[PDB]
Amino acid sequence: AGDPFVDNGTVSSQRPLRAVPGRYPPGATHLDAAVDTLVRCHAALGRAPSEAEAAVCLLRRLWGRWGNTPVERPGWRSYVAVDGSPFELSAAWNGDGPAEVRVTVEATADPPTPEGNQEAGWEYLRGLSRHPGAATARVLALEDLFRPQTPHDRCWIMHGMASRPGADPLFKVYLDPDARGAAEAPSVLDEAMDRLGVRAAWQGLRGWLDEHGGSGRIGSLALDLADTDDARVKVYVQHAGLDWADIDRQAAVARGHVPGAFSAALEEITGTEVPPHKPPVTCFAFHRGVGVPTAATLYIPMPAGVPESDARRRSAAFMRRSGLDSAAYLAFLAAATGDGEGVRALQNFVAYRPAAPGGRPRFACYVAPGLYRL
Ligand SMILES: CC(C)[C@H]1C(=O)N[C@H](CO)Cc2c[nH]c3cccc(c23)N1C
Ligand SMILES: CC(C)=CCSP(=O)(O)OP(=O)(O)O
Repeated sequence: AGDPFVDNGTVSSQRPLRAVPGRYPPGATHLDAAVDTLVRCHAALGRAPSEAEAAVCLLRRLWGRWGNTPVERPGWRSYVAVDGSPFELSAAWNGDGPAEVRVTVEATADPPTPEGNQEAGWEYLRGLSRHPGAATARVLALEDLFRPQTPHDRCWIMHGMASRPGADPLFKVYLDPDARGAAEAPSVLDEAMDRLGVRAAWQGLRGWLDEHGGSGRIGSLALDLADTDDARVKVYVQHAGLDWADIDRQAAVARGHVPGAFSAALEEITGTEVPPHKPPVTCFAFHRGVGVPTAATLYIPMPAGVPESDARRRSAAFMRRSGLDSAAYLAFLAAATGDGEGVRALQNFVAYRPAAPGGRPRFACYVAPGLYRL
């Protein structure tokens, strides 16, 4: 159970995790690092300082109980960031204008154990249920599926908080399809999609995938925790063993598909010379009452056999050619990592959704803070 391409779980001789020098002071907590990084990233994107301050207050309120753990000698290697930190920074560009800043976190127990962490992860949602801008009913209605009495050793649940320019924050949750083991994943997903009122579209997607190259591995079921028409159910499909043209064709089931956009993005960033260390992932979005996915967003891994500096160059160039603010992307990477030189592979994926008629191109980055050696 758990992601076969990256690692997470209890730290030990078999899963080592060592803090890098030159980042935060020796007694610093993950929350200290996250608050500072969040502020720096808002500045790098030219966002309002008052909005940064609000984002910090929100982070402390919702996650401070769990995130105030020492950076040095960690007991758990999280899934949320590629360096194993329990938080990850992200920026999202939806057409022109200031980017959204997002932080995604995991709540760990003291001391961190599968049972304790899973408890903390769902305790987080009880805290969130008290926040007026959050709608947690849809995820709490899934707790008996995703929170077994005995979690697996690599259990995870991730929580996102989005800081939006001139707007209220948005909250998101990412659930582990393997919560009850790999064998139970299909059943868990099926039941969850039933409960969320999107069976038709989900079963439709399942059928479609099986006739266009195979489903792959379901990486997460995620929910927008809002009671608006904009809220979606999201399923992440990890495309192990599929070529770029096939990933592109698989997206045709979703509204807004632009033939060739996904495969061009993959060629321009991941390349066609060496398989990437982990496969690309498509996020299919769903809405109750719609019989097909409403959108498909591609998560593009960095190229294998290519330096990180070149991976950043390719990503920035792709952004520009898409019309988006590549200067802001590079600045954000520097702020999030302290690695302006671009020598550390701290990106998770970059994400892309092409502009459909009447819409805007979208790009997003996801970057670990580089508190730990890779
Ligand atoms: C399950 C997806 C959301 C996920 C994924 O397939 N793999 C990541 C590790 O390679 C997990 C992950 C952690 N933080 C993320 C931020 C954006 C996308 C991610 C992730 N994946 C595409
Ligand atoms: C944080 C993880 C695990 C996947 C990220 S997808 P996302 O929530 O950034 O997607 P959107 O921001 O809704 O486009």
